Amino acid sequence: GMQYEWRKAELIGQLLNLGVTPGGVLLVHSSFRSVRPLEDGPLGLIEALRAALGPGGTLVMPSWSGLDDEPFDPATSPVTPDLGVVSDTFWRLPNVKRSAHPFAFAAAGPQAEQIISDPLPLPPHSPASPVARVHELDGQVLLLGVGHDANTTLALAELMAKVPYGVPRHCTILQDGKLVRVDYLENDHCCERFALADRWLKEKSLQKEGPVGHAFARLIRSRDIVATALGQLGRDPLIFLHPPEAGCEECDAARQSI
Ligand SMILES: CN[C@@H]1[C@@H](O[C@H]2O[C@H](CO)[C@@H](N)[C@H](O)[C@H]2O)O[C@H]2C[C@@H](N)[C@@H](O[C@H]3[C@H](O)[C@@H](O)[C@H](N)C[C@@H]3N)O[C@@H]2[C@@H]1O
Ligand SMILES: [Zn+2]
Repeated sequence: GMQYEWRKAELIGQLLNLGVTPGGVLLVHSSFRSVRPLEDGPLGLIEALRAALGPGGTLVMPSWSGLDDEPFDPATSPVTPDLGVVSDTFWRLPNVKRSAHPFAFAAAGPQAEQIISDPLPLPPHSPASPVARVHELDGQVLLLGVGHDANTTLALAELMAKVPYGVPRHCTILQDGKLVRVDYLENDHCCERFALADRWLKEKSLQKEGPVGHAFARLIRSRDIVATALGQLGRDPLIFLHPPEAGCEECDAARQSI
């Protein structure tokens, strides 16, 4: 309609009033469809995110390609479309370091290469993943117009709880001039039941909520996400799986994989 185009200074306040603190590590997942309109477009969001964190802060965003038969290059490989414009734009700006593997992240800040310097992580969200370095650095996770279905650290908690299901997934890189398929076993599914973490985090007062632009925003500490999901996965490791009653083809495949 005739909606308010948020300026940079107000976005900073919105970020500060949400819990974003300067000097920290902030991993954000965004759906710009819910943020818009902004006065400066998707760049205006990125500019505010780094303006609130300050120079001593480090902004981290997903930056993987999502393609399994195409090799990855941090200089050209576009972000998968499901990650949004903000993700696809952030890694192209000056001084934004990027991982050199298909499941790459993008980071900018004094701790950037502390986060993205690992080689190909198998599984994609293992320890020694960018998402695990955010955990190790006590970073924050900012859900930006997206639910916990996009919360990547939730998958890190799965492997940290030694979850039984492992489904065969693959990617490809360039080894000495030629392709090669790299087969691994990932712990993915529909990820719909990741929304269960909303009640888990909220009941423990671990999740900050509020507006960032027009989007609904969820801010949770990375270590608080892992810890919360650990205790819940320690109660039932299959709690993120759809029951066979629901007839979810994705989860039923993970279930059959012990
Ligand atoms: C094509 N690569 C992948 C595909 O694997 C494929 O495997 C077979 C061959 O390889 C194909 N025949 C089959 O069509 C397809 O299933 O499975 C899906 C599973 C879905 N949860 C999501 O994963 C998530 C990732 O697992 C997660 O690491 C990341 N955060 C983002 C994605 N949402 O996107 C991937 C991606 O689309
Ligand atoms: Zn499912």
